[PDB]
Parts: sequence; C-alpha cells; structure tokens
Amino acid sequence: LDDSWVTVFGFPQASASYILLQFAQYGNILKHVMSNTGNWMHIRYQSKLQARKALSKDGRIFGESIMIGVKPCIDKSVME
Amino acid sequence: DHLDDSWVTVFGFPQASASYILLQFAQYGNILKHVMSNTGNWMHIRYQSKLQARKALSKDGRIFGESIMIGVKPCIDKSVMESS
Repeated sequence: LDDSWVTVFGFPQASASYILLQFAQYGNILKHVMSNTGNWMHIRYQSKLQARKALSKDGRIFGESIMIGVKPCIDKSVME
Repeated sequence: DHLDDSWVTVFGFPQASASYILLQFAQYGNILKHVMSNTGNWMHIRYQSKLQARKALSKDGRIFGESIMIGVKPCIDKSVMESS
C-alpha cells in the first residue's frame, strides 16, 4: 500500500497550498503531510494509478516558475 | 546532439540558496557552464563528462542543509545546450 504514496518537492512554503491543489487534479488525496522545515510534502492517493499520474509530473514546470520533483515516498514513519 | 548527456537541470531551491546549490554541485565534477533560470527555481549545469552528470543525477531527491530537497534531471532545453 506504500505504492499509493508520493513525495512532492521543490516548492517554497508560500506555494504549498497551490502545489497541493494542483496535485489534487491527478487523483483523490486520502492524506497529505507537510514537512515542518523542508520544501516537500507526502501525498497519499486513493490508487497506485493516481500516484503514477503524479509521478509522471516529476521535472515539470508549474506556473512557469516552479519546477516540481515527484518521487515514490520512502518515509516509513509518515506512511505507517 | 550526443553531448547533451553531460547537461543536467538542478531544481527545487529557494532564490537565496542558488549559489549554495551551484557550489554543492561543483563537487560532483567540473562545471563548464551553468545557466541560472531567470524565470524559475532551476539551473542548467554542463559537466566536463557524462560520468560527472551521472553523479549529479544520483543526487535527485536528496536533502541539502536538512531543508532543501533537490531535483536532478537530464537537461531538455536545447536552446540552452545548442547555444554552447
């Protein structure tokens, strides 16, 4: 079930709710965890397919100014 | 068009940390050219070799200074690469 989790990164804190709303277009978000210090968040999708759609956005530019990273989530503490 | 393999795009850093990230990526090889985007949070780095670019690529998703998770991908901007 870790395959439905992704880590979205490379955004400033002021852009966090824009990036989250943008990633809500690729599927239903069951849970999202914002990093206290860092420029990343953990998103849990409803299905592995929705997470794959989010993963395909890795290296893409949002609003012509934010290049976003998307990788499989490896934070065992957040997922468990 | 094969020489594009020594180019990488480093991204995801706040504007204040641009010099820090470039100097950090200078440790993975000799930087022949670097282009800091003047429209977004990324930079195009050209290494001396394909191997140095591969070392930089392996740093994709890694955390610098405990607060900046950096993205590293092959450079796809042909206007930036062909100009060199």
